[PDB]
Amino acid sequence: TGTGESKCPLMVKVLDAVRGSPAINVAMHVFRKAADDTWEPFASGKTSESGELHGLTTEEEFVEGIYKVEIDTKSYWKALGISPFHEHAEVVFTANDSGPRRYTIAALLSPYSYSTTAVVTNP
Amino acid sequence: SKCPLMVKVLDAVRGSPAINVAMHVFRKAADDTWEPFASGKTSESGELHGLTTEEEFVEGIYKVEIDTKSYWKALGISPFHEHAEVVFTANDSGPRRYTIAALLSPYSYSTTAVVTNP
Amino acid sequence: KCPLMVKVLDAVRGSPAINVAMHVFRKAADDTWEPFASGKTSESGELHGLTTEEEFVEGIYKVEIDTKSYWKALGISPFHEHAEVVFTANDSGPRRYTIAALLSPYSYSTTAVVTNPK
Amino acid sequence: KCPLMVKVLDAVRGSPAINVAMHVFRKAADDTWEPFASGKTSESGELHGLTTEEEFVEGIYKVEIDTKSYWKALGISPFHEHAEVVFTANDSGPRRYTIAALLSPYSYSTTAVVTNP
Amino acid sequence: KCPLMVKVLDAVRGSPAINVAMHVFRKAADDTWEPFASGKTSESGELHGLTTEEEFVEGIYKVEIDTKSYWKALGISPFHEHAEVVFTANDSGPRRYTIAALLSPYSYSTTAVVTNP
Amino acid sequence: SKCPLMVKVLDAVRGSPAINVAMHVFRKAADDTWEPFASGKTSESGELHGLTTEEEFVEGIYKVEIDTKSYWKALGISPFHEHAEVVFTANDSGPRRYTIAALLSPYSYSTTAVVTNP
Amino acid sequence: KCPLMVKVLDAVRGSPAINVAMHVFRKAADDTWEPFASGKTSESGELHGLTTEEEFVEGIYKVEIDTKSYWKALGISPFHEHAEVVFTANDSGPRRYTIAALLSPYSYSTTAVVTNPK
Amino acid sequence: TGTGESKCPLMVKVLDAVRGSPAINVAMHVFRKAADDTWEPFASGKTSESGELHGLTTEEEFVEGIYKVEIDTKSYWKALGISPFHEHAEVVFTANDSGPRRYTIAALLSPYSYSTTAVVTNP
Repeated sequence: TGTGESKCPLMVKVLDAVRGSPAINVAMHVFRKAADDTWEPFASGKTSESGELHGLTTEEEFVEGIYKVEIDTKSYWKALGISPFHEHAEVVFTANDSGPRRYTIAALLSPYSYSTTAVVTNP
Repeated sequence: SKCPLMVKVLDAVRGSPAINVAMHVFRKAADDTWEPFASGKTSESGELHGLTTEEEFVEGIYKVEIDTKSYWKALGISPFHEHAEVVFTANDSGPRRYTIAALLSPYSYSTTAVVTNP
Repeated sequence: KCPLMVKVLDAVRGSPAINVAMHVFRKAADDTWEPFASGKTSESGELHGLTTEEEFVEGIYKVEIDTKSYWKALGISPFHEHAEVVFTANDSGPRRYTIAALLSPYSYSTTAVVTNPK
Repeated sequence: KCPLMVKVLDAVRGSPAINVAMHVFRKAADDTWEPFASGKTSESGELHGLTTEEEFVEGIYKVEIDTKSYWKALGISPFHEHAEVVFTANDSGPRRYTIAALLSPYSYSTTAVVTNP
Repeated sequence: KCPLMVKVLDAVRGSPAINVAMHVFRKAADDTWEPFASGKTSESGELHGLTTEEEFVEGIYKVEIDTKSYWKALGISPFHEHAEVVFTANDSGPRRYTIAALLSPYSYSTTAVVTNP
Repeated sequence: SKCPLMVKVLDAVRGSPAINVAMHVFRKAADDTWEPFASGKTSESGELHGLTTEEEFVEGIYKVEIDTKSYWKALGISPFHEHAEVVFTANDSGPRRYTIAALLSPYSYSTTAVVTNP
Repeated sequence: KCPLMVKVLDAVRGSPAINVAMHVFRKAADDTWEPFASGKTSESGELHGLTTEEEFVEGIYKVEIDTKSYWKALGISPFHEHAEVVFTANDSGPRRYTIAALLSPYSYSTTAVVTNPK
Repeated sequence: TGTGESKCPLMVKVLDAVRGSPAINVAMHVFRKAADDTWEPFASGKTSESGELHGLTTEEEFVEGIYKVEIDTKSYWKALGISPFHEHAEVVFTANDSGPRRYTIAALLSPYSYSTTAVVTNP
């Protein structure tokens, strides 16, 4: 724990609906809406063997703000030889607000359909 | 026909309707068993129109079974689910129009409903 | 013919998401998002023909659905700021795209049906 | 090793669905549904320790999720009577199954994640 | 000074009842309900500035609260069609009336606080 | 009698059932007019049994007008409300048992409904 | 004769509050609370005969309803930890005590129905 | 602003259902649950001319804990010359948790009945 590494107050889990297994090595970039309305690169990384992303931020760097989770669905499908639909699966939301909170972004991937859900815990 | 019940099956892999999918509609009897109500395959549109009439679709518990296994297996894909089952109490508060959407992938399905008040 | 059709549905009430705002944008040469078309969803959650077969050209399109405002108007504070659908249209030639959106306060699903015209 | 796991989520609330009744059924030789297990989802909407690798055998399994009891307690009249997951388990060696169910009053989605131990 | 004030609360969520339509009427000599005020509650679930001590005259008033739409918009099926508050106002001189409402899908409570200016 | 519509009236000031309260039950007509349905006065238990029968109490929008003004003035008290109104849609999804409770105070009142599935 | 009845209701479902635990106590001379009754509500949501006219003596009584576990077991995060009704019973001759509680996650209402015995 | 005095993150509004006016100068005592499950005195203030309570705590002292709000309904009705049912009306809850929040406690009094409500804000 320091300045945005290892704590787990935000986890992204990506699944493959076609294969019925976790979506591994999916590129994704977490952004943060700056006062000048533009997106500041917050976190960068790929999904593990479990199809998850751990310790993206600390309970100190993950402050109140608008976040963009850009999941690279296209490169996942194109690597499997599939011509999909979306350029990327995007998730835009306001974080913590009431107080420090835990977030899980689940994304169910099909080439021509994506399903995104948020699950909130009470820390 | 009056289309008071509509079933639309879609393929989430192809990004097009799921064609020639076997689906059987049933109705729960007094002895808690399933009585054969309807039978039909999905058209070019991936829809099933003319399932039942306005008066034949009486109040009861309906079972819409979509044979997903046969659909995926006839493409060379061994799927997870044997089928997809939609069980719901119909009309209940008088006659209503039902729209059932099914979005399939080998290891996942999603069923939705839209109830119209005529 | 309607080359782009957008349907929005409410998973909570089981009905079309009426009067939802969708702002369509096309990726310009300088990689900026240029306003293409804006509109509200009908009583059927259908955004009937936003564009012509000629206006809707080859390019990366962004369909931004304001779900936050749909939910907030209904007394619900949703998770998402909006729903995004970013795709590449008319790459291989003219095509008929049908975007289906399914909304719940903390979950959304966007599915597509692409077809060869006529 | 936990061969069967069931997760239930609330798409409206954005939280696990708690105390939802799930009843597992194995298919018999005479095409009838024999019971297997019963359970209300944990605070995590999870249902761990349902079966054992020895108890989990070659057959067609049914998973009944009482979505109706869930929505009705919340003051909501849902569309579905329940949600049904019907699948053949361990037809080609023992495997680890995770059944995920995403619920909304008038819509539900079910996905399966299979991994070899 | 604000003569007529309406407050509406959500007993289920524990927060003000926002975007709740209310229409106020006044009984006419011909026993017909004449329009008086019409406004959808704000973030605070409160409704002020509906009248002036001058416009708010003698007669029987009706405060029709559209609780049904409020609950239906949440996907909740309520019991009541609405909530009526029928009362005689300013009979013995002008009075300051606060009309509070507490809503639950199958229950509503309405209380009144009268102040002498 | 069958008791598909019950009305219990309680005194929050006295902690006793509201005895001799006048109540008039109405039913909405096709012309949006309130047609008289039943008219009784609360018992020693503050209740009203024998208002209607399961078959007579058909689907529709019902109005239960509770004469609180008569009740509080008979005690010397100056009440706020002219009455306590209860407007609801009865049956719809088959015959249902209804129990309308009313807690009375000079300047407050609360209605609660207990719907049972027979 | 039933000298103590506890009726618990659900203002969200409009049904009796099923399987609510309530513990009754009687304040001792040292102001400590002695156990009197404990039982979870039935399908009726009512809790009759928690005592006899003999056991139920003069004193300050505490009816504690576990509203938190009721709501959390339904999947709702409520406001209050519990709901406590405290009162002096049979102080001026034995009476018939009826404690009613109406439950909403962030609100509760309690009433008293004191009747002369037999 | 100090150690639980002037900020406004907790109010107690008490109404009279008999008179139809705010229940004026009613006794009410706020407590906080200690580690040994004992009730420690926190605030003792009577309802104003508006039947409200202000000057109870700061955002500083009002910390994650269980709070007991005891309304003396018995003394209010007896002062009026009525023999009420309830010994008191008690509100027991957990405050802040996620983040520091504003809590309004509404109370409606009748000699043999009481209705209590909670209104929680965004901070």
